[PDB]
Amino acid sequence: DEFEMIKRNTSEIISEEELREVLKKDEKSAGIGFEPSGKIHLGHYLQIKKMIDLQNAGFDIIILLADLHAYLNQKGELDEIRKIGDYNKKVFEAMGLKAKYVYGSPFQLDKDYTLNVYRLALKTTLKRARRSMELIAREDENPKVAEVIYPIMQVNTSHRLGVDVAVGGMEQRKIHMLARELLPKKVVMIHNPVLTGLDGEGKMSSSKGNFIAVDDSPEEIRAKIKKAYCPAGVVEGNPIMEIAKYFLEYPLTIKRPEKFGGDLTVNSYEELESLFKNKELHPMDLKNAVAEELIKILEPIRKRLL
Amino acid sequence: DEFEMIKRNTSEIISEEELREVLKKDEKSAGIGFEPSGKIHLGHYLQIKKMIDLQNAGFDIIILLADLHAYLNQKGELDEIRKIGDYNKKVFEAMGLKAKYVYGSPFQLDKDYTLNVYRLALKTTLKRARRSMELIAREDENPKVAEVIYPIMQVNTSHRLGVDVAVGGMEQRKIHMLARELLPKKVVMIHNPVLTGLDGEGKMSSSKGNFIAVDDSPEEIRAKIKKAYCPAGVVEGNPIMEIAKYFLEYPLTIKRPEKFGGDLTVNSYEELESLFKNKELHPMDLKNAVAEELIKILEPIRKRLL
Ligand SMILES: N[C@@H](Cc1ccc(C(=O)c2ccccc2)cc1)C(=O)O
Ligand SMILES: N[C@@H](Cc1ccc(C(=O)c2ccccc2)cc1)C(=O)O
Repeated sequence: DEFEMIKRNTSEIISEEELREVLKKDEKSAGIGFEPSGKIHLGHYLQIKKMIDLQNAGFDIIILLADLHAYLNQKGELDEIRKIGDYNKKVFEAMGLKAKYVYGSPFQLDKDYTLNVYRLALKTTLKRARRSMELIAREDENPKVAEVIYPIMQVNTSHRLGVDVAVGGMEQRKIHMLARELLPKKVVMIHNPVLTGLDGEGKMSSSKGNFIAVDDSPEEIRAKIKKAYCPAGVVEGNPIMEIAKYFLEYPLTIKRPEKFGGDLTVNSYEELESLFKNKELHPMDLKNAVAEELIKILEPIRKRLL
Repeated sequence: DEFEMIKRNTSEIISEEELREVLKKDEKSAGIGFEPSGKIHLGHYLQIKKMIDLQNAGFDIIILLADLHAYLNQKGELDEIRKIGDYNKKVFEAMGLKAKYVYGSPFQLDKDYTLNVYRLALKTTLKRARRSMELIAREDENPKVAEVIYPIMQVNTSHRLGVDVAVGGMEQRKIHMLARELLPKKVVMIHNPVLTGLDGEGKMSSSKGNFIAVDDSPEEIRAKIKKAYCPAGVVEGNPIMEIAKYFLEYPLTIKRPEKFGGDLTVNSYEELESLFKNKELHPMDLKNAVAEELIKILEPIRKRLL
């Protein structure tokens, strides 16, 4: 159905009941926000892919190019941030996402919007605010006041934009729980899993350089996956297995030499999971297959950006 | 001279050099802000008296009825706060202060003013911000985000108002130091001492009920001073001695029975300080004299409010 179609590959939906009530409505909107990023990676793609699922399910899509938030989170100057946001819009369009793209500053600095921010600041403890920025705040030995304004700003935007569904990675859940409590109208939160970095040490990040950009070249992709963390029989924290699960189409024909078993055909990721977990599928073979399928996947996108 | 006239009874002037440069200018402005208070006490009077000193010295006076700050500091709703601010203006006018009175919200919610607040939030650490609100923040077991917005708001207002001199109690110095660092144009800070409460346990405060309101009745004043902390020979932390120092005119004729030494005439507070410190002047006699002089002082003000 549509519900499960949307539920597929998500970490959680804050209230599947509320989401069912939403699917009944004729006009429904889903929204996601991104601090403009210099490089758009699989992490972003995973989420845009999810926005497309919702769109296919009749949701109007709202993409917030969060320039003010990025400004508050030390990403630089607004106009500079604004141009990177511009580029992101194109990469998002290149991914096949037809939607309403809006910057945050045009309305996030409005007289009333601000009074609402201060109203929320009166009900948001500093400890609660600091906690929600743990996975989002730019690393800083001397946390700025801006760090705690950021979360309440995100909450006021959810109010302003008035979407039925808000999508984001699991790292956004605390700011989302905060909004669930502070806001009068409860919005459904769809949380996407956070991909692991290629080296498997942490989560995939634009600043940690452990990602695969959607416009990376075929050679770059092959080289990135080749060096990627991928222990035989290990699925948890295996970035390569995550890519197979979140981006690959099945049945998947893992091509390999007869000398090693010959071409293998997997009808589902779960099946691939078994084969790899039971060490019947070798890392090098998993990689070559993921790398080639991924390249095909991203090609259309890279072509458009070029 | 004018300098010392302004320096009289102040705790500190952040840069007496800068203050001298200011006195040379033809047009100079001095400003002070108050979170609207239900009762205006000696603490406020001390500061308005100081604003008048500056006014007599050719300064244009700006009085900020800080409704937004009070809102941020949990004083209630803006309109309610706005009406108490209205009443304060009259009490201030009743004190003989002719000046420009402005609320903060009319300009503190402006698009650019807000972006400037966020700019400042990017250079103000949370620890630095928390520290400046130690003597100002409303008591709260769960510090709100609003607490740290307050200080940067005060700093942006100093920028906006563009006064040459900013006046306030010593409890405001950390927020003032913060402004000295963050702002491009350095404004002179004149800090007034903080009066001790009548019970001598803490500082005089509108919420601690240890103050003398300028419109208190003669009977109320007499009764408040009678019960006031005032150890014989002790000057430090003696609220009664502070009142004699900051509000009384000299020579001061301390009236008392011949049975106890008869009427005494002191030509200066310093002299009074000696007499009291050397236990030659009794607390009860100090009180009766301060109480009667204070009543005369405030009378004009109380009459006008009635
Ligand atoms: N916090 C996200 C960026 C972000 C997400 C969401 C928001 C919203 O307030 C929003 C957008 C769309 C719908 C509802 C709410 C602003 C900014 C990040 O770390 O990149
Ligand atoms: N913090 C003060 C109130 C306050 C003082 C000063 C200000 C200003 O920003 C200001 C006013 C006038 C001039 C310069 C600066 C705002 C609010 C209090 O505890 O009551």
